Amino acid sequence: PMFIVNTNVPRASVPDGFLSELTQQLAQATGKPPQYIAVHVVPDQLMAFGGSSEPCALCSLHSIGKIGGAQNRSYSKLLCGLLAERLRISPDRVYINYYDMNAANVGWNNSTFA
Amino acid sequence: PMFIVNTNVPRASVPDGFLSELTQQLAQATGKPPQYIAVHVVPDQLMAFGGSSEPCALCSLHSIGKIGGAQNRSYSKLLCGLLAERLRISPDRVYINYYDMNAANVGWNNSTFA
Amino acid sequence: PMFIVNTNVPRASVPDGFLSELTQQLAQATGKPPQYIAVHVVPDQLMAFGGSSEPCALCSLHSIGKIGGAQNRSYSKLLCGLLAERLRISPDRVYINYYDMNAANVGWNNSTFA
Ligand SMILES: O=C(O)/C(O)=C\c1ccc(O)cc1
Ligand SMILES: O=C(O)C(=O)Cc1ccc(O)cc1
Ligand SMILES: O=C(O)C(=O)Cc1ccc(O)cc1
Repeated sequence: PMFIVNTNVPRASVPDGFLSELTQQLAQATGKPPQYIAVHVVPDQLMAFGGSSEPCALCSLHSIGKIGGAQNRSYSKLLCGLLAERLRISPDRVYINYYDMNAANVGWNNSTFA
Repeated sequence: PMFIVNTNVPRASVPDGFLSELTQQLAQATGKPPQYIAVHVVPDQLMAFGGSSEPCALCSLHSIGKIGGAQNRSYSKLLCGLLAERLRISPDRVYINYYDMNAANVGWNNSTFA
Repeated sequence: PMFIVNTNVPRASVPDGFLSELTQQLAQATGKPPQYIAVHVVPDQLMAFGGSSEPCALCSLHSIGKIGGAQNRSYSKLLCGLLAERLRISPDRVYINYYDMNAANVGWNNSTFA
């Protein structure tokens, strides 16, 4: 899976080890080995949420499987939780888009996962 | 809804008030309350369009509903017009990707919109 | 088509001419005239892949048509090869997400392609 966080929080406010923590927690939450987890954190962004430039985040989680109604509620609780604790972003200023990819539409290592 | 603009126009050429103007215009166009609209503008990017690095933009608009053939034409007229007037990007050097998201695939405030 | 490369390789490691080379190679690979191809390269990113911060890339290719099982395998070989040769990223540290877009969901020049 792939997890992307775009935020207007400054780079200095992102803890060291945040990328490793995300990797570990996503591995547990999705049941995927950590070897397959990619995480991308984009701070210092020009963003507004509801008209306001208070801290906010726009996120995406792409996976082959492990996406659905109930799992996505679980992931939202986990990820809003981590962003609130570590980046000090309110969970009502977070959107997370979930994408269930087909394996033929994910390239890796000169081929696809199909 | 969420609206993301990626452009090679420098940060200095992005006018004051632009993120608020986009929030207001998108609220008018989509009917959604401004409180739920998120905007993200990414200047200074390394981009080319048709082989040339003249000003250009790559955009996306995600919404739960209010996406479809006729609506998307209207959004394109609106957004290309704003980009041309405020950032001086020609409309024929803009692509906008539209995504109709299922409510169960959008996380917000520790849950999803399902 | 649109091709986006996010990577933790530094800006100075991106060779001169790379955006044009991507444009040319995607035109040949997809069969689309180069006037339609847009490319966006984002270096210097905070990223991890498999828990490691070694060079990696997260990419996406969006097209109207020309997306599918066998075509995506060919694209992956071409694009992993380019990233390996030009940015010295190992192909097993690259993910490429492929998106087949409907013409009604792509805006351009004040309308859509529908
Ligand atoms: O657009 C909406 O219905 C909404 O209120 C929020 C929203 C947020 C993110 C997204 O990708 C789609 C919709
Ligand atoms: O999670 C997996 O199974 C993967 O094969 C890895 C993967 C899934 C979805 C992506 O967009 C990127 C990588
Ligand atoms: O690929 C084509 O046919 C285009 O006309 C250009 C295009 C296709 C898909 C996109 O998401 C953006 C641009």
